[PDB]
Amino acid sequence: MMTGRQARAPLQFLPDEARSLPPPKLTDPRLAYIGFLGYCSGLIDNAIRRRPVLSAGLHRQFLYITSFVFVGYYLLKRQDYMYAVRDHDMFSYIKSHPEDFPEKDKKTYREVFEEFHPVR
Amino acid sequence: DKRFLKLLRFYILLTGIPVVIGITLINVFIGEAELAEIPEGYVPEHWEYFKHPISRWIARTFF
Amino acid sequence: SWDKDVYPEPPRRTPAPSPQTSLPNPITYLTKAFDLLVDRPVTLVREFIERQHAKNKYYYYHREFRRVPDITECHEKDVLCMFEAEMQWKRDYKVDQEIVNIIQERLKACQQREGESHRQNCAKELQQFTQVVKAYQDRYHDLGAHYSARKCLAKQKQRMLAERKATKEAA
Amino acid sequence: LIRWTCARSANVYPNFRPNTKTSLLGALFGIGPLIFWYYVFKTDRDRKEKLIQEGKLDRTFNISY
Amino acid sequence: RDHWIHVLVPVGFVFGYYLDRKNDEKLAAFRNKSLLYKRELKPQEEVTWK
Amino acid sequence: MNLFSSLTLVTLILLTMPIAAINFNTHKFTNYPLYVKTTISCAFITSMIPTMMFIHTGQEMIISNWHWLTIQTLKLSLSFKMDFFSMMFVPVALFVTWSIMEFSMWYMHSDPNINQFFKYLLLFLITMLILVTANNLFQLFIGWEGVGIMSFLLIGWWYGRTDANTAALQAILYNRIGDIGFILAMAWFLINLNTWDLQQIFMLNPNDSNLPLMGLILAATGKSAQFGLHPWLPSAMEGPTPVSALLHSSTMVVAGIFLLIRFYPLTENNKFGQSIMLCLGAMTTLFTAMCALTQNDIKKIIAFSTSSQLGLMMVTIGINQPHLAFLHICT
Amino acid sequence: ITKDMLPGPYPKTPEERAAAAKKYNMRVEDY
Amino acid sequence: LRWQEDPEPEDENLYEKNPDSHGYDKDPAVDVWNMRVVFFFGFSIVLVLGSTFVAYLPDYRMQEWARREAERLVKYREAHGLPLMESNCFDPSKIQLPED
Amino acid sequence: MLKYIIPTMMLMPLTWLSKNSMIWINTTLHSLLISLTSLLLLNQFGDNSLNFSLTFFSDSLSTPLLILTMWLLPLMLMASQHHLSKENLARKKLFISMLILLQLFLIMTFTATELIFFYIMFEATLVPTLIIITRWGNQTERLNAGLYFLFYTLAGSLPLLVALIYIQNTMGSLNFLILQYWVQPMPNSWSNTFMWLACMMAFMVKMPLYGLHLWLPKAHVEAPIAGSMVLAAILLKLGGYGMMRITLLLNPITDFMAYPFIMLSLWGMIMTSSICLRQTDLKSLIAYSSVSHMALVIVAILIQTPWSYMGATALMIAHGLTSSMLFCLANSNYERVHSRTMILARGLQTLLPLMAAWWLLASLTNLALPPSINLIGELFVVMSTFSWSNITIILMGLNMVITALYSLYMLITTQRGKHTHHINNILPSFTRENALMSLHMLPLLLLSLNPKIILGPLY
Ligand SMILES: CCCCCCCCCCCCCCCCCC(=O)OC[C@H](COP(=O)([O-])OCC(O)COP(=O)([O-])OC[C@@H](COC(=O)CCCCCCCCCCCCCCCCC)OC(=O)CCCCCCCCCCCCCCCCC)OC(=O)CCCCCCCCCCCCCCCCC
Ligand SMILES: CCCCCCCCCCCCCCCCCC(=O)OC[C@H](COP(=O)([O-])OC[C@H](O)COP(=O)([O-])OC[C@H](COC(=O)CCCCCCCCCCCCCCCCC)OC(=O)CCCCCCCCCCCCCCCCC)OC(=O)CCCCCCCCCCCCCCCCC
Ligand SMILES: CCCCCCCCCCCCCCCCCC(=O)OC[C@H](COP(=O)([O-])OCC[N+](C)(C)C)OC(=O)CCCCCCCCCCCCCCCCC
Ligand SMILES: CCCCCCCCCCCCCCCCCC(=O)OC[C@H](COP(=O)([O-])OCC[N+](C)(C)C)OC(=O)CCCCCCCCCCCCCCCCC
Ligand SMILES: CCCCCCCCCCCCCCCCCC(=O)OC[C@H](COP(=O)([O-])OCC[N+](C)(C)C)OC(=O)CCCCCCCCCCCCCCCCC
Repeated sequence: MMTGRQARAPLQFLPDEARSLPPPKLTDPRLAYIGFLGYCSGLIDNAIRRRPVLSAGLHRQFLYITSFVFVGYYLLKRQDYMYAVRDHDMFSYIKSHPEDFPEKDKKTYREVFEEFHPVR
Repeated sequence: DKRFLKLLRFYILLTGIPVVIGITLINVFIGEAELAEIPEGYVPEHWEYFKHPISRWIARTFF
Repeated sequence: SWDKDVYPEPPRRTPAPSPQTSLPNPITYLTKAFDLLVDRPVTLVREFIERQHAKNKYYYYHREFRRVPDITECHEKDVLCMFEAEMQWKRDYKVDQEIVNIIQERLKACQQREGESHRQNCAKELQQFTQVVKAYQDRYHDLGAHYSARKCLAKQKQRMLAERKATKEAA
Repeated sequence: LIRWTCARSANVYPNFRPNTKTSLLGALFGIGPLIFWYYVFKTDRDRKEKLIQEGKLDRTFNISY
Repeated sequence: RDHWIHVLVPVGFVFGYYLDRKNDEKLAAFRNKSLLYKRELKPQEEVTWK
Repeated sequence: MNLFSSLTLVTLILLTMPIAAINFNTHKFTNYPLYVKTTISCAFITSMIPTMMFIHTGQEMIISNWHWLTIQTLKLSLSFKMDFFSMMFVPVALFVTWSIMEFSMWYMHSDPNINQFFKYLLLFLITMLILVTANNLFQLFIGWEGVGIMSFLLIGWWYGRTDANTAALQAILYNRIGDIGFILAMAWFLINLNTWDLQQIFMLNPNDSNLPLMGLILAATGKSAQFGLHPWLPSAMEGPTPVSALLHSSTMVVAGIFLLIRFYPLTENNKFGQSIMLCLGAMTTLFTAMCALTQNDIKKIIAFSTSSQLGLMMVTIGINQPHLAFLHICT
Repeated sequence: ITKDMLPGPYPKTPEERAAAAKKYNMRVEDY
Repeated sequence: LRWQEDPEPEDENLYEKNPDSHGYDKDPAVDVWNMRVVFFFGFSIVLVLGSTFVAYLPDYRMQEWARREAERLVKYREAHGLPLMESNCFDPSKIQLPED
Repeated sequence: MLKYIIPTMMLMPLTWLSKNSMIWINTTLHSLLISLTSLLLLNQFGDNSLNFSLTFFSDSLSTPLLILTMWLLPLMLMASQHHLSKENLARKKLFISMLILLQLFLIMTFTATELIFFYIMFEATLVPTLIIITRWGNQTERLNAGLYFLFYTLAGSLPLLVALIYIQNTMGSLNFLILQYWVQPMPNSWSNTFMWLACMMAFMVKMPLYGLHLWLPKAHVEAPIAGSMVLAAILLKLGGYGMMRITLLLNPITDFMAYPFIMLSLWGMIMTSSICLRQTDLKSLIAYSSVSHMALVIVAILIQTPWSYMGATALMIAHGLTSSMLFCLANSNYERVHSRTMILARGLQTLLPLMAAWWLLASLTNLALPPSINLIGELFVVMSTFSWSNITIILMGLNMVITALYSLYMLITTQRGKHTHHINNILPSFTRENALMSLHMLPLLLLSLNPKIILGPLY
């Protein structure tokens, strides 16, 4: 849908204007969930090779957690960037086309007549 | 059957008798609140709109 | 106690004891025994408990809700105003429910207190009961289990259109 | 007993054959009373709603519903 | 601790309770701004609820 | 007011006390049947004081002591109605039950479940005095289904016997067929009068009372063993003799008659209900007394006797004489 | 319990009828 | 013949090796402590303090207030001659109707 | 609601880090602590629901279902620990994990502020249930039963997915709190007709509806005891919860769309109850009783009057407790005779008197003996359906005869009569089994003292 937006600057994971946006905190619940996925990957890696699941390879489990947090941080940054680009294009388009977005007359319910349907 | 019923009555009464004694001591000594008109400028807390002390304690502590 | 105006009671006209017989009824002896053996120790324990209440006085309050704008002057699909209108409407619906409960308690107390002359002597409470049940029915009946201030306003507008058409066709 | 409880439950469908008799008894006893009670309750509620909306049915103290 | 496993579920309550309070401050836009419960602030008080 | 209402509630709480005793036990008793018999003798002595001070002035009241549940306009409360009917029926039921239990201290003496038997019999008495002292239809329905379930548990006393379990499930079957009409009456009063309390039922005084009175007559047919729903009462002799003496002669089986007596302001204005009750009670008192002419089992003969007397009670309700019917119950 | 002591299809040959009667523990002329 | 299968293990009786068994476990110390945990945190904690908590709920769904508030409003409108309830839920001065 | 979701998830380390003999006691203890903590959800108001966040809220409908759900886990752990005692420790921990995970999905199914999250959790509850039935069920037919349970629910609910996403595209939101105020009346069209069916038939299957209920006398019977407890006591009531949420959006079309389904329930409770009169499998008799009781909840939600919703949620809580206890009683005899034939073990009051008294109380609450909340829900639904149509009382009243008839026949077949001679492994009742019966029945009888907490959002 937005393929013409990211075509003037192709193959940029995070563009320069992405730095205008606030990055996710390191205590992001999504980033904590991806770290939990790293912990689950470490436990499954010890379970498939018949290792003590909590004991064997604390260095390996720690690299699983670290690698998934590291990849997921940049994935969350790009995610927040692309939703901000979506909203920026939306708001610029509504501002540039006022005739396609008229201000509606908000009527209170003293004028608004709804048909009543009795439940009996 | 008799062992289950003795254990049932014992583990019910083990906190039942302290709760009944404590509720009686609240209803006598701490006592129940009286209805009053709201003073001008006084903002009551949300637990000050309930009558029994345990109801006030629940509205102050948890709810 | 309570308020005697919301719960009305006529004054007690009890007749004087005029015994004709010489045999003493057991009710006087058992009433004196109930006064001596039962009512006085219960009164003493209640006075002890009342002193223990008086040793620490503290108050609870009746929560007053100020009036917020109702559903008629809330904009359509504006949840911040019509939410407050809906909460006001639901509290008013629960209070009107308890109004009908108070008038039912008046009706039942009148019937039992009058006894066999209830059909004559409780015409006023019956009239008040019929009025408040007619008002509660025109206000809240047939809204369904998903009732709202929108449903109630739509029922009110349908009833007002029916009343206006009935007045217009008869003039 | 095991043979009886297996015959009452498990062996019914593998020894079912849809033929004229089973079809007429399944359509007479299955969707028959559904149609019956449908027309009874539909006719009664059409009658009751017609009496209520015309101001005929005594609904004087009816405020619980 | 000799019995460290009996504090997984209670602290998981307490921490969870904490997060609920931690979410309440994120939903505090209409604090003392509702048309029903708005009022002047009492002395030595900054928020109506926490 | 302070004597009447207190001894009224003291009667019922006193009857509930040996249930707490048998539920909170550890030991082998010092004659728990003697304890229950002493309790019911004391309850009769206690309940005579409100009856005597009703004979003096006609003093009636209502103890709506505990609010239970408000369904939006229906404030169900724990409400006891002390009128003519409760004041006359509670001492009679307590005196008869005291005689039945001193009978049972001899008759059921060889039974190793004698404490369970006196427990069930006291539970029957508690449910029946809940029934007759009730002020609304929900509490009367509690007492109604309670005496039905204790009838089940006491017909099927010797539960290894197939015929006792069969007669107990038969009694439940006919009573629930009556309960159809009882719940029909409750439904009509809630939908058209917004009440289960008897006072608002009496004060509103409905005219279109064909359908709720048909429901109440069906309930009395099921509970007081009228024609069409009669055979459960001769089947009910399969339980022990004091079960037949207390429940199935004098106390439980008059509850449908008591139900139609309790709604006498609705039957004294409905001639159609009076004619239906008259024809049904005459049919029952003919048929059951005719069946009793040729029976050889003595409990079956006295069971058809009491069902014929219930038919006569239905007759004298149907001639718009409800107080004669209640006097005939107490007699 | 095993498979050929459980109920099966309708018997159509007389030897299957005899096997059914042997299964249900009753005579073939009574089955 | 059919395959190599272990036979059906017989039903064990907990009352043989543990005649004081509560049925929670075959080890008697684990069994009795399971009984104590079930009865304390089931009956002494959840049932007793749960009934105390539900018994003293602070005006559950504000029904008691709603009586007391009604006892205010009736007291306002008995004396002031007003009817006890209007059939109009909202003021007809603030309702526009579709003209016809 | 995050003060409940996090302890339920901390039950996973509490069962996987426990000592091999402590994995039942610890999970029982801390699940009872969570069930005691569940009472904080009773902060309900007469106007506003207890609204926690953008994701979770809890009104007076979801609150009793939540308290019942968090209470049911310790009872399932007590029920299922005997027959899984010879099980491997890893599969024992996996079974406890599936129960904990199912509770976890249920507590955020009932508190879903938004309806597609309700759908995700509502269909997430399939997978632990499916694994419990098709893995720890006893007989051969657990696999086929899991197939029927999976594919009736998914075939009903994948149109519900399209319908909910259509509401998200049309109304703009699937928040229930928003749709309380942005609900539009649904007019008469074929498009709105299949809108109604796609919103309703998933919950019709989960209740179950008569004719669509074929999964249930296989899924409830072929399950283990914990599976049958959670399927009868909670997982049927997801359908009633979801109907009470989703009929907000289906007015006034429900007023003429409910007419066939009401018939299917008003006849279905006559049929299934009658089926209970001829069931040789006791667990299937309890299953068809569950269908017969949930037919009233379907009728009460489809007539959508306030008395009907109060009675329907009271009937849901009451039937959860009663049906869970009846399945546990049937298990208490299955662990002594190793068969589910009801005519096999007889005369059990001669051998097990207190357990016969628990059977007696569960049968009296099954037949709606007043003042139980069974009778409160039953009676209020009967009141509202008498207001709906005055002839329905016949179909109600005859049902209340037949509901008595199999409730006592179950008591007379199993507990009364002459005991079976050849069955001699009838052990005395364990303290665990009577604890299970008492923890079912004592909350059920205490709720008769204060029933207003189980009467829903419109008390
Ligand atoms: C005793 C031990 C029993 C067993 C214990 C263990 C039980 C098992 C475990 C239980 C665990 C707890 C479970 C949760 C319960 C939580 C509490 C609760 O919900 O309380 C609710 C409720 C309200 O309590 P609240 O909100 O705290 O108090 C509200 C007040 O406004 C504010 O309170 P207040 O300040 O106004 O109240 C004053 C009260 C303090 O407050 C209390 O005690 C209330 C709290 C008691 C709670 C008890 C709950 C346990 C269950 C009791 C019932 C079942 C027991 C077993 C079965 C018994 C047989 C049936 O003061 C007194 O008690 C003193 C008065 C004593 C009068 C008698 C003696 C007078 C003469 C003395 C002569 C000698 C001295 C002379 C000179 C003196 C000079 C100084 O309390 C009760 O229901 C109390 C029980 C009595 C009620 C009336 C009973 C008679 C009714 C008869 C007619 C109706 C029935 C008709 C039946 C018909 C046939 C079927
Ligand atoms: C908040 C504080 C509350 C305090 C008060 C609590 C109120 C009661 C709550 C529920 C009580 C259930 C427990 C007893 C039955 C289950 C166990 C059993 O069978 O034990 C036998 C055993 C004595 O017998 P056994 O000889 O040793 O062995 C039995 C034999 O093997 C052979 O057995 P069996 O068949 O010969 O004996 C069983 C017999 C069999 O009899 C029957 O099945 C007949 C019952 C039905 C017909 C009669 C009643 C009809 C309805 C009228 C009553 C309600 C309304 C009355 C109000 C006024 C009118 C509106 O039943 C009874 O004796 C029970 C009498 C009371 C029945 C209550 C209604 C249950 C019927 C089913 C549901 C009906 C609707 C719901 C009613 C809810 C009421 C609260 O009892 C005990 O060991 C009792 C242990 C302690 C029980 C504590 C119960 C409360 C626990 C709650 C804890 C948390 C709150 C703290 C309060 C603690 C209070 C102490
Ligand atoms: C052996 C021990 C006995 C008790 C020992 C302790 C007490 C000692 C004696 C001193 C008295 C203590 C003080 C007085 C008691 C408290 C007074 C008080 O205000 O209590 C609060 C209230 C009084 O009612 P209320 O109206 O104030 O509160 C009801 C609550 N609302 C309003 C929210 C609905 O409760 C009680 O009194 C509770 C006990 C009631 C007694 C009867 C119980 C019957 C149970 C039946 C269950 C099923 C019924 C279903 C059908 C109902 C009918 C349709
Ligand atoms: C809830 C949904 C999920 C269901 C499963 C729940 C699992 C979790 C369980 C947690 C614990 C239980 C929670 C529910 C508790 C309900 C009980 C409760 O709190 O009640 C409050 C009710 C409150 O009554 P109330 O409505 O009057 O309230 C008064 C309010 N206050 C106290 C503030 C003034 O408590 C009582 O009624 C106590 C009264 C005294 C004790 C009882 C006396 C009568 C009982 C019968 C006695 C014998 C009568 C005769 C019988 C003869 C033989 C037949
Ligand atoms: C468990 C087994 C039984 C499950 C039953 C499930 C429900 C039965 C009915 C489902 C119909 C399909 C989903 C409809 C979703 C409607 C959403 C919507 O916006 O509708 C309006 C829309 C209308 O389009 P629109 O809304 O874009 O139009 C704009 C508005 N107007 C009309 C004014 C122009 O409906 C449709 O587009 C089509 C609806 C019917 C679809 C028919 C195809 C499916 C056939 C039935 C399949 C049933 C399950 C199959 C599996 C059975 C078991 C194997």
